[PDB]
Amino acid sequence: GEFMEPRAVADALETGEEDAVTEALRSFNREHSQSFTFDDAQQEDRKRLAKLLVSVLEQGLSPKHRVTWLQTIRILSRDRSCLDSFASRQSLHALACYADIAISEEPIPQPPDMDVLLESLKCLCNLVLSSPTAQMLAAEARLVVRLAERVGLYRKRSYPHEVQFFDLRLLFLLTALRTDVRQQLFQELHGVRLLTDALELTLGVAPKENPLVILPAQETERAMEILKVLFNITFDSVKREVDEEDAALYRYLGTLLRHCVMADAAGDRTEEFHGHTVNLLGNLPLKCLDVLLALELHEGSLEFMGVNMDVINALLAFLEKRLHQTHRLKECVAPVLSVLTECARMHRPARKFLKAQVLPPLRDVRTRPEVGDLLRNKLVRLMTHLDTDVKRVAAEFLFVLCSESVPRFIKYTGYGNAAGLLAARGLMAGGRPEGQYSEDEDTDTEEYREAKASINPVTGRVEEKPPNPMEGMTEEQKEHEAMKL
Amino acid sequence: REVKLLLLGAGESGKSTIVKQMKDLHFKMFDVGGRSERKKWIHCFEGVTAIIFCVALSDYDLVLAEDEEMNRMHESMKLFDSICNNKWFTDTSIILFLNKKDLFEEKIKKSPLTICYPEYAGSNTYEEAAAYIQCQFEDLNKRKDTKEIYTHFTCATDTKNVQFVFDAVTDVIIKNNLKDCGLF
Repeated sequence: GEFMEPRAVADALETGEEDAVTEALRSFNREHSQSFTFDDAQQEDRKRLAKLLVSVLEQGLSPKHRVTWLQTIRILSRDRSCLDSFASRQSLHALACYADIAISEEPIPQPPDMDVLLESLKCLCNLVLSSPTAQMLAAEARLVVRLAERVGLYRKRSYPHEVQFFDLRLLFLLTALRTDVRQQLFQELHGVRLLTDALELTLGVAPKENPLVILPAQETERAMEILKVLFNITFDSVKREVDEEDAALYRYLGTLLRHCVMADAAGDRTEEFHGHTVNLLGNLPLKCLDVLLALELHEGSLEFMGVNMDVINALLAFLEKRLHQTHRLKECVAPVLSVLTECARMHRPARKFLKAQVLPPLRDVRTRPEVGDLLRNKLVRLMTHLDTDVKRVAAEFLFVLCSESVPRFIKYTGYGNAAGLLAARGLMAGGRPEGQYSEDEDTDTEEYREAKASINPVTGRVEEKPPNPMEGMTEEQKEHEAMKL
Repeated sequence: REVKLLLLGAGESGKSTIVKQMKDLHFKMFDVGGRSERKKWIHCFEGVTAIIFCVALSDYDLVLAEDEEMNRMHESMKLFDSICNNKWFTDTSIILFLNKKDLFEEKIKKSPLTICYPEYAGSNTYEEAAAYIQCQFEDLNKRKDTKEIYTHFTCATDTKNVQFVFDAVTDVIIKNNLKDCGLF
C-alpha cells in the first residue's frame, strides 16, 4: 500500500533486497513516529516481525544504515506486546555493544556516532521499563560499570545532553528495580563521588552564588535525573554512624546541594526541582546536615544569630506552596518536614527563626485552631490526616518546634489535635526539653490568654459554658464492659 | 492540668496495648472501668474529653460469632452510639484511636470489605477503606455543634531508635518516581 502494516513488511523482508527493505523500514517508522498506541488486529504479525528483527539482530547488523533497524526496533519496542521476543541473551548483548556500554564484546572502541547511541539507550530504557526478566538479565549481564564510567568520565568530554540524559535515565531505571544494582553502585563502585561530580558540572558552582536565578532548561532536566539516581542510591544504605572519609563527601554533597534550593528552573519545573532536591536532603546523615544553618552570610536576607537563614525561609515558602494540594501529601510534604525537623533538632539558633515563622505569639482570637488559613491552621489540621507518615512527621515537626514540652505544645495546638503524638511517645513523666534548649518563661502571649479553665484544655479559644438542663436519672453507660473482654 | 483521660477499650483486643502505652502539667491514672456505682459516677467529669475505646481494625472480620450474630466493629459502632450521643456529654470532644493499622493493611490484600457491609463501595485499598470507616464513625454522630470529634489512625509500631520501619515513605517516593517516568 502506502502506509502499510507490519504484515506487508513481513512478506517484504523475506525478499531481502537491501535498499528495498530499508525503504520499507524508513517508510514504516515515519508513519508510526511518536504514537504511543497501536491497533490490536495485527498482533501476531507484529510478533512475527519482532522474531524476524531479532533474527537480524542476533545474526549481526549491516555496516551502514543500521540506524534504520535501530529506529524500527525502538518504535516496535514501544509496544506492550512484544516484550518476550526481545528479552533474550544475545539480543540484549547486541543492543549493549551497539550502545557501547557492555563490559565484554568490545574492542578499543571506535569513536561512536551519537545517533545509534541515542537509539540504543532509548531501546535499553524502553526494554527495562517493561519486561521484568530483562531487568533481571540486565542486572545479571553487568551493564552498570560502563554507565558509571561514562557518567563519571565526561568531566572532560563533549557529549550531547540527550545522550547523558538517556544514559542517566537508564542508570535510574536499573537502580530503581534491582537491589543488586543499587548495592553494586553504592558500595563497591563508590558512585556517589562521580555522580556528585556530574552534579557539579550540571550546576556549575562558582562565585556569585546565584544572582542569575535562571538555570537552563535541559540542564534542569539532567540535574533532575541526577538527583533521582542519587536519591536512588543511598536511600537504604544510610549509616547513622560514619567516618570522616565517608562523611566528608557527604558534607561536600550538602555544600553543593544548598545551592540547588535557592535557584529557579525554567518554565514551571521549579516546583519539581525542589520536590526531588528535598528528597535527596531527606536521607543525608544528621550529624553533617548542618550546612543549612551554616552557609555564607551577607546583606541579602536578614539573619537571626550570626548566620543567614534564607534557605530555611525558602523551605518554609516551599512548604506553603506544597501544602494545599491534598491529593498525594505523603510524597510531597513528608521529607520537607523531616528536613526541617532534623535541622532544628540539633542546633538551637535556627529553631528561633522557625518558631518566629510558625509559632507567632498567639493573639487567641475567637477562632479555633485548624479553622483558619495560615500555617498553624493548615498543619495542625494535617496532624490528623489518615496517612500515618504525614502525621508522624508533622507532629514531630511541631514537637521539636515547641522544644519538646508537654506545656507550650497543647497551648499552641490542642490536646484534641496532638493526643495521638503524645500517646505515641510523649507521655513518660520524665520532663525532657533536652537541657540545652532555650528555657524561656516568657511565652506569655500578645493579647495575654486567660486562665487555665477559661480556654479549652483540649481545644482552643473561649466558646461558652455548658448549659446542662438535667436532673436525676443517672447510670446510663453500662454496655461496654461485657463486650470489651 | 491534664484534665480528662477518660480511658476505655475492648480490653485484651487492642486495649492491652493502650493500657501498656499510657505508662507545669501532670496526669493521674484513674478509672479504667472500675465497678463503681452512681455515688461514685455522679459526675464522671464536668463534660471533658473522653479518650475513646480502641478499635483494633481486626475484629471487623474476627466476629464474636456465638451465632455469627454481628461483627465486633458494628458492636463498636453500637456502643459508640451509646457513648457519644448521650445528653450528659453535651459539650465535649472525642478522640478516636483507630488502632492496629498493620493487620488491617495486611488483610486489605485478602478477603475484602464485604464483611463490614455490602454498602461499602471502595476499591479495596487501605486509604479508601479507612476513609469509609472514619466516615461511618464520624457520621454516626450527627449534630457536631457542641461536640467536635478527632480521629487518629495510629500504627502501634515499635517507636525505638530504628528507622527500617520508616521504609514506607521511601518506597512511596520510589514507586512514584517509577510511575511518573514513562516511555518516550
